[PDB]
Amino acid sequence: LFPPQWICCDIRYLDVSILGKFAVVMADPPWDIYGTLTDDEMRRLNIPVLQDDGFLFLWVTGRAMELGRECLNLWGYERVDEIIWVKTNQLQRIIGHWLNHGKEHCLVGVKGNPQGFNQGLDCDVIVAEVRSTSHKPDEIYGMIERLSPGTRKIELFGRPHNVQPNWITLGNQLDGIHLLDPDVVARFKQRYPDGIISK
Amino acid sequence: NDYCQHFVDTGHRPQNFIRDRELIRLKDELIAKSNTPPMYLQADIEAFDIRELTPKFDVILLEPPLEEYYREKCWTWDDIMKLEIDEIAAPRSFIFLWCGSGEGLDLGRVCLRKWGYRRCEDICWIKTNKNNPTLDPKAVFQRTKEHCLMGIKGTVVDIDLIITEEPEIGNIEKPVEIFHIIEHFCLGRRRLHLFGRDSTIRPGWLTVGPTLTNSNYNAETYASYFSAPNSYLTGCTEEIE
Ligand SMILES: CNc1cc(N2CCC[C@@](O)(CNC(=O)c3ccc(CN4CCC(C)(C)CC4)cc3)C2)ncn1
Repeated sequence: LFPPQWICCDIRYLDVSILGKFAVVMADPPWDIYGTLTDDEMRRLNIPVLQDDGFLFLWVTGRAMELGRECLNLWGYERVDEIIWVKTNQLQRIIGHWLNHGKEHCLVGVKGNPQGFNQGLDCDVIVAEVRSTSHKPDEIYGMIERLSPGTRKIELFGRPHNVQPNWITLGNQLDGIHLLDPDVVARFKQRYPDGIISK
Repeated sequence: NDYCQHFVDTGHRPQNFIRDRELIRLKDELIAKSNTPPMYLQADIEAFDIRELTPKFDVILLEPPLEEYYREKCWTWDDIMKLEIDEIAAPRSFIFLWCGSGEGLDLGRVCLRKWGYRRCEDICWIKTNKNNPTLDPKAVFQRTKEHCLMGIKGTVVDIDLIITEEPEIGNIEKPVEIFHIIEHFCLGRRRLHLFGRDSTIRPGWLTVGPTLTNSNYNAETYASYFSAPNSYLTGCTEEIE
């Protein structure tokens, strides 16, 4: 279980019920503001099966600030926090047509009643350097791990550099399938005997 | 490197380590030269018929006193949502709504849509704690910022960040820098600040709030500042001779 795991797939079509339940879900969707997903495709994502009790981290920008709130609620979450990442250069200087944008937003949703999470350890501002285009700061994984140490986590629309211990990463630019958790391996084989993920 | 870990280790917020042409001052001078006299009216906004404020405004800054501001009479989002802000907004106009850090980030967006605006910017007031390295039950993280949402209605420089030190307990003032950002947009000269205070009164603004100690507002005098030939100035151009 513990080492990084991933599935190259089209998240619209993967049967995510084979993955089990997660303490934390993070998504960095290609909002329709690379290839994108339509608003309806985002709404229809089977996020509700991924968790019983825990937190969702949902990166948003532009009009997805609103559309992401719609999806969050549709999927069964209440938005209880909002992280902002202040983007700096290597010298800690800060790097929408009315104002220049110094930050990215990450909505934080809760589902059910999570118990045993370390709420309040971190604050809701990240100061970190822009790495490359569309690369989120690695600090978010540390905040999430301190909030929920040792638990199962899943990232949607991640790239190879996003794979992390305790996480399963889904995205269509990953290299193949790499699954180590025996429960997931078993359910994947049953559901996908020939290893193909289509409709 | 990892300022989040550092905050966990030391209590210094990550924004404490953010660090840090020459023409954005003739603009400031033009703004200053075009500003109307400061005007202000003490009014219990809940009991006040908002329609007595005329004419319709180009910019509305709305700063309702939320309960979360008094951690250690407040307005609920129920109260705020029931304001008839669309009745005093010009068909082309802007709003800046201080929403706090909790449920107002959602309910303030409901308000903007109810009043007929679309959100076009999300301005974050990030509070440092350099001088001093309690959670809402629903909070997952320590809340160290407030949001001021900018909304636009009708058809159609700075950064969306204000960084200052967290005020002392009991201080509800928002950073005056919000006025600079607003005025730098050059949106027109009829500017309303609802729930302002004696301390926020400012040239170029009509300030309306329950705690003001004095009033000088006269609707006819105020309207006279914008009568022809000055009906459509941006607030950033020279006065008409
Ligand atoms: C069609 N169905 C799919 C699509 C799919 N994608 C579609 C191709 C790209 C994909 O491979 C990897 N994601 C990205 O590159 C990507 C690009 C931009 C953003 C926006 N964000 C950037 C990071 C931020 C924190 C700065 C804030 C803003 C997020 C992710 C996933 N994955 C599975 N199924």
